[PDB]
Amino acid sequence: EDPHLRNRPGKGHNYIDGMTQEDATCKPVTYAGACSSFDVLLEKGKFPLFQSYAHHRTLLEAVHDTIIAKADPPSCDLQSAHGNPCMKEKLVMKTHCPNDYQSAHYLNNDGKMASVKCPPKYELTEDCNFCRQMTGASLKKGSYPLQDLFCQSSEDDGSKLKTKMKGVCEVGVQALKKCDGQLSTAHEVVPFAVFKNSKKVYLDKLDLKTEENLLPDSFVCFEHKELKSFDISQCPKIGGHGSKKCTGDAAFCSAYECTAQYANAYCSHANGSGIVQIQVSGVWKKPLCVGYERVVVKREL
Amino acid sequence: QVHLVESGGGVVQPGKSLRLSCAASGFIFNHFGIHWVRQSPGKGLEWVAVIWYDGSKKYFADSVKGRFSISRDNSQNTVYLQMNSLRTEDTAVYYCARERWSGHSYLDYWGHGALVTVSSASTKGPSVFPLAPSSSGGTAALGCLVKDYFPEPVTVSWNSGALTSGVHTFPAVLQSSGLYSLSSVVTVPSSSLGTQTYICNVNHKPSNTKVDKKVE
Amino acid sequence: SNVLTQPPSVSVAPGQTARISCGGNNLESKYVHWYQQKPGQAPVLVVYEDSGRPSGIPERFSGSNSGGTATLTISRVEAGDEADYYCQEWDTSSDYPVFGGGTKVTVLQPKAAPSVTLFPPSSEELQANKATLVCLISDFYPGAVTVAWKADSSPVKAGVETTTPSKQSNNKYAASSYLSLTPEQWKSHRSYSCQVTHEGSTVEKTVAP
Repeated sequence: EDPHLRNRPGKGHNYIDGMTQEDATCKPVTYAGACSSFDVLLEKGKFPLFQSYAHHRTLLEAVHDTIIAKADPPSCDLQSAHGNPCMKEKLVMKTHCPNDYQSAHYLNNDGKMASVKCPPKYELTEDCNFCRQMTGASLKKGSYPLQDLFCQSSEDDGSKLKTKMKGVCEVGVQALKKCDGQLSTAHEVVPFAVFKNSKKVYLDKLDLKTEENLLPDSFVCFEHKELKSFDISQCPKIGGHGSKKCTGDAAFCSAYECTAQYANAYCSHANGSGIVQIQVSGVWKKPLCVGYERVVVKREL
Repeated sequence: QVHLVESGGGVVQPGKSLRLSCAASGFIFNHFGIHWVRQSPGKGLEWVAVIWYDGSKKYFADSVKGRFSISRDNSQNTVYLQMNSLRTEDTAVYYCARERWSGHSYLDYWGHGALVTVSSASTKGPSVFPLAPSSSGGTAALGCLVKDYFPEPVTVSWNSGALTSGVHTFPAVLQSSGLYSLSSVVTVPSSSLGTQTYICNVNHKPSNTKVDKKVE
Repeated sequence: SNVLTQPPSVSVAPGQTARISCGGNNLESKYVHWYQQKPGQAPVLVVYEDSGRPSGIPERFSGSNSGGTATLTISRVEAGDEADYYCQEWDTSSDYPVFGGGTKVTVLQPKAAPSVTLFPPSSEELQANKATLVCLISDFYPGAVTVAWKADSSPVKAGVETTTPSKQSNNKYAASSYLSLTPEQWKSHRSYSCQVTHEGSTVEKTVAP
């Protein structure tokens, strides 16, 4: 029922650096066109958290909006001998890559975007762990998102926030405490969040809340060309000026001038938009990003 | 159905300018970059320019670095290639071509080609002369010679084009003077060279010169 | 910099496959494409992203890039494939692509001696202190037709302009040559002559005042 999932907050840029050959439909993502780094996120049921918060930013959008920094290095070469510095983080993730991707990206332990990358004419294997030369379809021009997540800006300092999980010895690459006894091992889907000045915080339970507002990213605006994405910053506030004429719903017209039959664009409140906060060791905090990933977890017996 | 229609290609003198226009249909103008690749007379292809799907990146060839500019309009689905300070070697058939992917990709659709002739000659009409047959079976051959015209094209029909049968107009030659000179030959049975006369009609459009000349 | 090298020309008999090469650094890594331009027409893309078949290209055509060399293979060669073939790479480091020089492929072929017709000046032209002789040549396959004029069995070395061949409506080729003189150089000589050579065959025509 939501027709505006492609009208993106931020840059709406769903490409990874070094793969710019689909910039026409990924830079920015908009109503028209296909974008191999973004469209998979909208496949019903594949990315349920993002699809519940689809007017918030993707990982690539948050990277290009300068909310999340890129890891150093920003891509790992899977063909190499020693492998790549990402290998430890990647191997503890259980992932399924569709065919025909050359690249895949994830939010690493430092809260930065890392990626695994194949050479020219090489594709990722199905487990996302190796590269291979298959004689088949052309490769996609973008990068596959490895985690189900969404992002937003935040100034809330998380420098004192740390993973705390009852009875866990290891989760992904995080060893939580000494355990010299016998352990049980499983792949688990674990929620996590990243905060300003924090590392990745894995969590035992996901408890989220959303505060709606009338900030610019709480709206999606479109004009008629075919639909076209429109920059809300052009719309005059009540009592102010702009470069375009706009109109919209009651929430929009509470803050912006609405010119009805002369407007160049229509703006409406984005389902689910607002500040999402997350509960972490009993306290509500404003994260940079929230997501799920599937990682090895070892627990005390 | 993607169509690339080009125009603005004309005959101009060195030092002056031209503006090539490429209209595009059958696709989304916003999702594809547009290139300009010129081919010199009988030489190889040469990429000249590219404008991105959004116009943020505009790359030029080093032979026209600075002298050429590019622009595009979404409201018109059009690409303009402005060529200031044209040189003689710029004379070429220019093709606007869509590029599939935004960068480092292949050109999937090409235009018909706009002829840009950058010669220093002047727009001058031809001079017609009768090439008469003299002493093949029972068939002779006559015609008319067209001399010192610029630029192409010159159309030489025969008696209001009523004799097109067995008539060949041979390609003009560009002397060291830069002018074109062609011939129009017609074969006719020797038993018919007496009664019927043969007047060829030479027409040169840029010089606005039309002449109906007789042969012997 | 990055340069693509193709054979200057390749010829093949009909039905038999023909192979065109394209050379350069790191062709294994880079993506190589191929365009087919028939004379007087726009280049049509026929190979994209090494192996890659555009919509409307028969099975007879195939592209590849191996060992560091790109190759275009054409099986069951039809005569309607006589054309120029250009390879092209666009490396990520290069902000603009690179076209190869261009292979020029001809099908192999009804040989036929040329046909020459030489016309002397006219009265209208000579009355204005101008002399011109015309030599029209047609119906020769292949198009190799070097032309040499003559004057009273003496070689001329000025005033001659020759057009390179051009395909006619009969799949053959035609050309022309124009000799420029003054009337004093047209009447002072017994005769004038024109020669065309297809394969050493010095076909000669003659005129006189």
